[PDB]
Amino acid sequence: ESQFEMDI
Amino acid sequence: EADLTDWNLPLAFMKKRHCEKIEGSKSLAQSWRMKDRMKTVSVALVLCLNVGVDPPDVVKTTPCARLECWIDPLSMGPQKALETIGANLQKQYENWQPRARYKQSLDPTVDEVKKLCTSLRRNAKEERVLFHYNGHGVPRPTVNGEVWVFNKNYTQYIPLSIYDLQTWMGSPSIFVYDCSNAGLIVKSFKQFALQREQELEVSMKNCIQLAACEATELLPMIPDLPADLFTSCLTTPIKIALRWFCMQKCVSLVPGVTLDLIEKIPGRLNDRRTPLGELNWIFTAITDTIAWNVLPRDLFQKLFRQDLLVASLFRNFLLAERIMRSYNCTPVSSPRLPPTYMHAMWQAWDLAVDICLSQLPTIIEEGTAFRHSPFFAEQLTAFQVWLTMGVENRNPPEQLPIVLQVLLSQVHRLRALDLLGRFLDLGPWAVSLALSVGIFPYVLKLLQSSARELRPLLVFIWAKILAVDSSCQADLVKDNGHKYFLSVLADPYMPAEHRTMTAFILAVIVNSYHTGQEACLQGNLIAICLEQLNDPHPLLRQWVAICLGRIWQNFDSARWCGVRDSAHEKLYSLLSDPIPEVRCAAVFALGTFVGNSAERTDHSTTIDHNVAMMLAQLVSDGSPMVRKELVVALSHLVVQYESNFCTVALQFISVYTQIWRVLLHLAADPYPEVSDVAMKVLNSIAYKGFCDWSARYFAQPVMKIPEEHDLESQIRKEREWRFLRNSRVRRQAQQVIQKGITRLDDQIFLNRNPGVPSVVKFHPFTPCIAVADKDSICFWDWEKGEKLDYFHNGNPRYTRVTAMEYLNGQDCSLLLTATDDGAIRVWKNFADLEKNPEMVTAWQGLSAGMVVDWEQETGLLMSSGDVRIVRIWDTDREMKVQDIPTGADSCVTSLSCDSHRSLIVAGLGDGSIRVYDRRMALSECRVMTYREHTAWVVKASLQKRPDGHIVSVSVNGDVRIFDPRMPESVNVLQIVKGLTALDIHPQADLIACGSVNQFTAIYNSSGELINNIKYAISCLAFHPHWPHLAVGSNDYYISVYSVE
Repeated sequence: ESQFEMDI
Repeated sequence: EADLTDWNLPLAFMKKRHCEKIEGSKSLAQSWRMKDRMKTVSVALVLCLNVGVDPPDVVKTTPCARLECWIDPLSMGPQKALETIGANLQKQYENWQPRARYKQSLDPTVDEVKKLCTSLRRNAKEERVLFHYNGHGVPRPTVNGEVWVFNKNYTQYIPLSIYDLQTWMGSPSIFVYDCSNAGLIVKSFKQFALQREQELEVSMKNCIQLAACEATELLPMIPDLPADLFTSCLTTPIKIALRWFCMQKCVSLVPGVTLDLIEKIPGRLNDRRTPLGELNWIFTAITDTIAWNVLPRDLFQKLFRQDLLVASLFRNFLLAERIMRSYNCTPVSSPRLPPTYMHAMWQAWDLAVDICLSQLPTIIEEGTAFRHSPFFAEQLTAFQVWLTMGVENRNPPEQLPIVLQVLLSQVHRLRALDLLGRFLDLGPWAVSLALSVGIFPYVLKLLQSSARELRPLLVFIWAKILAVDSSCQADLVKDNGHKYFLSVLADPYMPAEHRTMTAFILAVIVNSYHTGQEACLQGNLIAICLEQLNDPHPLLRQWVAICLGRIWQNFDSARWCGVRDSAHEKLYSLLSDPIPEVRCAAVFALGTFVGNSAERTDHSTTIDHNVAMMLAQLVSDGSPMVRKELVVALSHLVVQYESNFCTVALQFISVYTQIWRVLLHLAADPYPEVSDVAMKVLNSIAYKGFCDWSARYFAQPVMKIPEEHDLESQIRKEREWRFLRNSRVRRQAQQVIQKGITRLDDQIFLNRNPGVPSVVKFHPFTPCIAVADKDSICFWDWEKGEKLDYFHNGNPRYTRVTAMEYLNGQDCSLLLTATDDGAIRVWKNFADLEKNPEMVTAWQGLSAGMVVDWEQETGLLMSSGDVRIVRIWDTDREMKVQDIPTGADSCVTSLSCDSHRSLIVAGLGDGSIRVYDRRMALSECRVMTYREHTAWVVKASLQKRPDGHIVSVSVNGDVRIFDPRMPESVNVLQIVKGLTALDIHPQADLIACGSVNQFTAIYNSSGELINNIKYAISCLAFHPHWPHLAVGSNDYYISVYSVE
């Protein structure tokens, strides 16, 4: 999905 | 003084600068919705690393540095080395797209390549294919792409064809060439594509190419670099970047750090808390910032957002360009980009690298903890500095791509979100930039985090995004974001500002998407809104009512839930709210509720009729906004009522007849916009908005301090100067009175007027004469005689002007005109009719004609006439205040307000003199009457003396002064005869005396007679504060007299 990983 | 002169009084119509500002918005720049999501599916690795064989054009050997994929083939032999290198190449590509389909050939000839390309095309016919050609073991390319592939016998060079290769891979594709004269291949590729297109007139636009260097130059033979330098730069951005740093720096500034330590730096590339992790994060942020700030948006979106692999390859390409430039090589790409090696941001990279590496020795030697750099903190600081004063006419901030990166972690997230919010608070253009970089898909993920402290920030950001871009394709209602906001609304401890923004967001997504219609019921949003209808804040009342109105549109489930809970029972209570905006919201929600609930009718017809009558009461409101909404709401109810009006309209041409009377009254009411709409409704029956005004609020800055507090603004200095000017003119008037009043035999003005000058008024300070006849008002320059433009009142034929007054001294100096038919109209620029009359309002009173006296110290409008009572309206709320009963059996000729004693002063047509005390219970405000007269009483008023004595004149001419506390008079003067009212100006001690003859029998306040003064009289008047008379005559002229 997102181009970059998110530390949700 | 200058301020208090007018700013101790209400400015009743300041709201009229905003009430009519109903507007939409401009279209949005297209587009952040990157719907084109084509992806790479398979990768072909074609190697020609013929270990042990040197083409005849090779120059050898000492500095050859034959290091490929960090492998030295001589230590393993001709077969082990090839497989090992291929394995490493695979690993290098998997780091960027682990899901890619792997395909590899080692020294393929002709059919091997054709079969490979065909198989890959079959695997995915519409998606992209990456073709990577090494060529290190191949002679320099020719114009055809000839290659040394063979059955282990170098004498079989096999000429190839770029054209044929294009034919095999006709899909969108990406090519990578590590050839020495790589540019030659790109040129041939383009020429062949053109040839094919020309043949097709009897792929160019879909291919992307990366060539190691230009057609006229060779790759460097440097003993310390890997042979596959271009591949290394594209696939392993670090490693060589640090090796180059150590070698390129002329004088190292970090003693003790060399390659022996660089190759020992711990950590995974993706482990954000390690040296390499942080370096990769900084590298990505810098290369994205450069791309953002160099390329046009048309290329940026295509290359750095559409595909993960394309963006990664171009991101690394910029590094390859920077490094290879130093060795007299120029990487070539198609599409061609502007040069970037010159950009200032590269200096920041070197600094960050230097800082990191100074810690490396001790960490290895002693084990000291690794400290993080301040890079992102400083970038955020610079952004914050820019925010100090941002305007549209400036270059956008260069650091938005950095903020985007900061939002991905959990260290500075709160600061980045705060700064983003502050940025978005600027006008809509600020939001568009934020949309163009891709905040949207990330804030959607943050919306579902477990944090609670982020609530006010995400709410603010989404309120602004939806306020500007309501077209978002239901993303908040397809996912669970709507649940978040429902919980946010539910929280009873959240400040009203955020509850208001949350209510706005919910109203928007409910009306905008048509899928949130069920979700808002699943969460019992109706119950929450009903509970919140009693919130004291005006905006929560408005937005909650709007949410309820928007819910009750076409829902079957919340048709029933609506009727079931008697929601309307609470909404009508908002019709009592002092603020007309809340009443409008309530009328909207209530009318919508009934208009849609009536689709069933059934027992709810009981409700249908009751609401129709509750709305009928609102015909007395007076507000044009509420009134217009009443007409629209009634039309919405009419849609359902027509099923029975088909047999009732014939009577017009028993709730139906009441509705008819309400609509007819509303049509009659003097607001042509309203009259027009009401007539359209009445005609439609016989033959067979607010929400946007409120919504636009959130798109404005709210963190800005308004100009009213700018003590240096021109508007304040100018207004204060003008205020002092007006005060000084008043002082001049006072001085001319104080010097002594003499016979008024001097002259100021004489001009012929249209019509009969029956009402003559003057502005308190401005020398402008305002004179009305039956139908129209003319204006003159009080000193020069210059004729000013006139303004027809616009009132119905056969009406008559009865009274005129000015409402304020300096800023809200509006002209108010009353007529026999009850119309009350207000205009702002009698002062400047030459450019803009600027009408203010058009009220109608009295449910003798009409006589008015507005109380400037209270903001109240008092009126009497053909109603036998006194009516009070609050002109600061647009609401009826009270009906004051009386025992009189006749109408009056007066009225006068005494704002210091709360006294209503009248003479009555029945011959008595009656006054009222506003503080008495509204059964009869009986204080007096005086009973020393039997003939009609003409205009009467109180004296300047503190006692409050009243001057009263009979139609028989008797002039008598009465005691404010007794039914008996103080004295009898008989100043004039016969039926002449005495217009008195206490400041000037002047008494006017009109008659049928062409003169005025002027007297002093002492009663002494001055010989008749000439410059049937139509009107007597005085200019306020000046000892100057004005008289209108039935010979179509007016004149002004002055102290000699």
